[PDB]
Amino acid sequence: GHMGSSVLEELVQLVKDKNIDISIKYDPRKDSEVFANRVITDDIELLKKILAYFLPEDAILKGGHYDNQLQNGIKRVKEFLESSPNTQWELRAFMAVMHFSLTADRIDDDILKVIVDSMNHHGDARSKLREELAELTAELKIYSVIQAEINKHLSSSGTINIHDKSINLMDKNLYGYTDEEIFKASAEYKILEKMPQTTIQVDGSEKKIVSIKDFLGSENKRTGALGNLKNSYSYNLNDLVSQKTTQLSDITSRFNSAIEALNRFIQKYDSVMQRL
Repeated sequence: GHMGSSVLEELVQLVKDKNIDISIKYDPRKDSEVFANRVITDDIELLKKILAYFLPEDAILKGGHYDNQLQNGIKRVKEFLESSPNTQWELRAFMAVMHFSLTADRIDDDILKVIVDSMNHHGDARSKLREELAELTAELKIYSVIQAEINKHLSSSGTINIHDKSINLMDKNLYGYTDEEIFKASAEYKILEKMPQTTIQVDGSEKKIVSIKDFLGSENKRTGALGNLKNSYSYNLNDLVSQKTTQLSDITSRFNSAIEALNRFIQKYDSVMQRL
């Protein structure tokens, strides 16, 4: 990796350039009494102690010949800081950036940014991750229903209709529900209620469904739209669905792992504050 000089001086200059300060603020989920914000970028000795949790004194004060992990880690911490200029950061957010960039515990930019923004806006990042994971998990569940129906026709060399003779993705029974009100409270329903509907006639009455085509072609989901969709497919798309399902499954798996890693980080942060 490259040569560097003092990480302390580098960060001090950056937060000055970008008009950032970093403060410990009261957290109602952790602290017993409310206290005034403690600005740690106003106390260089305290800032050095915080950096020393992650870095050796050598890097903090003098720089040196950094390994690739460290050079890349510092670059990433700087980019996270620069992404939220003119802000009073919470220390927990800055420490999360450090922890999830410099250590063996790694979270990718997409998820780490969600965490950091939550912390900086005085939220509970655990709650934010849970909410995101629930939506992704429900979208994946819907895709698994679609995949199962496709695979049935592929196995039988048959023809799946994804339009007016589609399975109805709004049928609670596809997701294990036996009560409509309970289904309407589900993460699945929250996705499905945003989807286009197709009108079909049953026994001379109109019935609304969410067709496979309605769902797949919709922009209002994490995986985005599939285009050029036909009303039926014969096996005497399935690749695109498999790709989207794999992408979605990856994101869901990473959110899941991020919840475990954030739990551990919060324990570490609490431990470090005790030493401060």
